[PDB]
Amino acid sequence: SGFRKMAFPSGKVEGCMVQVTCGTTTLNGLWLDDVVYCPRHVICTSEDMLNPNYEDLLIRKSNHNFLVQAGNVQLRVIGHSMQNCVLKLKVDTANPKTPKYKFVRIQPGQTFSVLACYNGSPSGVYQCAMRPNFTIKGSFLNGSCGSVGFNIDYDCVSFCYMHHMELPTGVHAGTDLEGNFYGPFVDRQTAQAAGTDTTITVNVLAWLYAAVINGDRWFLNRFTTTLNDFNLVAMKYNYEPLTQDHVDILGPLSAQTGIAVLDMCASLKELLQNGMNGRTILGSALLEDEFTPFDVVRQCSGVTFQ
Amino acid sequence: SGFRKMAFPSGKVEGCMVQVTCGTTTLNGLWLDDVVYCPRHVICTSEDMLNPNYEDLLIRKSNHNFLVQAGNVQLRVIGHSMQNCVLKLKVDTANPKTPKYKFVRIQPGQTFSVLACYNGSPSGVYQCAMRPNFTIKGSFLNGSCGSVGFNIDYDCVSFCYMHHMELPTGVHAGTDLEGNFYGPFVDRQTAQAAGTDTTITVNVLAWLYAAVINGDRWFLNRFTTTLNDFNLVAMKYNYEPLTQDHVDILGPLSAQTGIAVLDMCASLKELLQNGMNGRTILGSALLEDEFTPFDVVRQCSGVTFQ
Ligand SMILES: *[C@H](O)[C@H](C[C@@H]1CCNC1=O)NC(=O)[C@H](CC(C)(C)C)NC(=O)[C@@H](NC(=O)OCc1ccccc1)[C@@H](C)OC(C)(C)C
Ligand SMILES: *[C@H](O)[C@H](C[C@@H]1CCNC1=O)NC(=O)[C@H](CC(C)(C)C)NC(=O)[C@@H](NC(=O)OCc1ccccc1)[C@@H](C)OC(C)(C)C
Repeated sequence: SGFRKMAFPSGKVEGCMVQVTCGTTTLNGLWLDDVVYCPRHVICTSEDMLNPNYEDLLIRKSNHNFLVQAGNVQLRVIGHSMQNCVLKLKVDTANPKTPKYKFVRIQPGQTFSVLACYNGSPSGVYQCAMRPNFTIKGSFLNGSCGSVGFNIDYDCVSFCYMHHMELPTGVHAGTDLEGNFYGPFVDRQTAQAAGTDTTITVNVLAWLYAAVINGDRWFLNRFTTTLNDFNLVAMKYNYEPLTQDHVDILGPLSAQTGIAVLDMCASLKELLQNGMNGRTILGSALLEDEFTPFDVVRQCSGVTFQ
Repeated sequence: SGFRKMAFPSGKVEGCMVQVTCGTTTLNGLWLDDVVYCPRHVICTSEDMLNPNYEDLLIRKSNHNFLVQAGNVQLRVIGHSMQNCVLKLKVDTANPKTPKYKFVRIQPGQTFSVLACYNGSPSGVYQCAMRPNFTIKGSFLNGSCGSVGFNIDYDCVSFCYMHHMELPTGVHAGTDLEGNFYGPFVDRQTAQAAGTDTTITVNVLAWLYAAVINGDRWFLNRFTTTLNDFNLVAMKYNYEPLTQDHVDILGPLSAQTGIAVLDMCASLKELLQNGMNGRTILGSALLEDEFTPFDVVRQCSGVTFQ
């Protein structure tokens, strides 16, 4: 038993992580087969970052402007081509460590793991989520750009994120691997604000089942509510409305525990209307929304990967 | 900026993780050079687990009783020898992926990362700490035994933990890599209880500096206390006494911020005597003790590894 914020093993992504240097700019890039994906503001300067027209800047460049480096060994670039906000550098060697992989575009609510890098050398791995406001509460310093988020389903790596920029409230933003930003942010230095966040309700309920599975049960009650009446108190507390499709995915968990989904909504209801009054759930003094219903199953029934 | 519970990249440990099967018992084992380290109750049965005399059980065994398996390929055992609570299986091949490594025995307070495995296939990676009561608040299911905790200092892996058993309050216990249990627990199924936990004070203060570095500052104050007078309120709240050696390691952080260590003790003091009254620090409604003063430096000044 026990329940920790857990991350996918990062071995397979470490094998693709390289250093990309251009001008006076060094960031990280992802090397799959014979292609190296990095963010395109690697071609910018400090003065460029104010309102670049990346199509112009890029057309001046030649191949030899791109110092790519895997470990110490220098990759030879032989092509480039900008797709949305990522650059695609065709080099002269395919990555021997290329794993099974795909590119995906996640929805808000879905979670993933992040391997933070600087100069191509991994530094850490955390697990976080795609906020309702298309931001992520991450941990990034200068040079952290080009690091990726990802899920692993047995042998296959689903890349879903690349890092580009920090917003002034300390939150972060970036794109899928096809270059398209999540949310309405642009890779340039002009003011822009995240937009009010909400609480991912379906993930809170998934987490509350994880609390039940692990012996925590003080928050339960006899009460039951109908979803119409839950969603009017959840709004008030600025939670995502709950769809019948949420209740569907929560069924399995509802039956490993014999607690009706509609009863667990009645407990959360009381938790919001009274708070938590000195106690913790799963060692957290807060309701926790960064665990998906399929996250809970993972950790509580022990799925592995290879 | 930003601040997440972060884990070392697990690539190098994944490369050593193998399956060890004996009798009707399957657990995970660690293969470095030509030696495979697993926990010894892999030789037990269900009835044995009540009061085994591992020296007897082991002397009946032959080499061919140990089904070792790295991926699908069957390692050939050619020797064994029990050192404290770990078995050491000499096989006929050295691990091509053996990294630079060492074995260490951590103190309470120090943290490490955990790569949870089942049947040899990694499942997740989390970061946690060696509680003051020689337990760890981990997340483990059946078959999780033989998984390790570890730190990485540039290129070198310091193994400090192997998994053996869960305690009935949901907490966990295990050994260093030389077989010796942390704390007073034994690998057998007879009753034993963790002992009251405390709060690792030096790590709370390290974390509070991380809060300062990242813009959170509502808990600060003009006040200052002398350490004699701090330690009498910290006791009350069942915190570790603070040594002058703590203040020493906290200096660097004290000066990236111009906050005297002795002033930060005066803020924590008020936080315990009043609680936190609706607000969060670093997105946690709690004071967080699983970040070391050298953890904070890592993440807030971006050290990498290879
Ligand atoms: C690339 O590795 C780098 C990583 C960031 C450094 C620290 N954390 C990071 O996420 N990204 C950038 O430096 C990026 C550069 C581009 C804008 C993508 C070209 N810049 C930022 O992240 C800035 N954010 C920003 O300027 O957004 C627009 C804006 C401007 C003014 C007011 C509000 C919003 C960061 C560095 O600026 C702060 C938001 C931290 C002030
Ligand atoms: C090996 O992989 C396995 C992993 C555990 C299964 C789930 N989580 C784990 O940590 N470890 C064991 O099964 C271990 C077997 C030995 C005792 C090491 C031989 N057993 C336990 O962890 C039990 N704990 C236990 O029996 O401790 C002594 C005890 C006995 C009675 C009352 C209190 C303490 C677990 C399985 O038993 C519970 C504590 C969960 C009831």
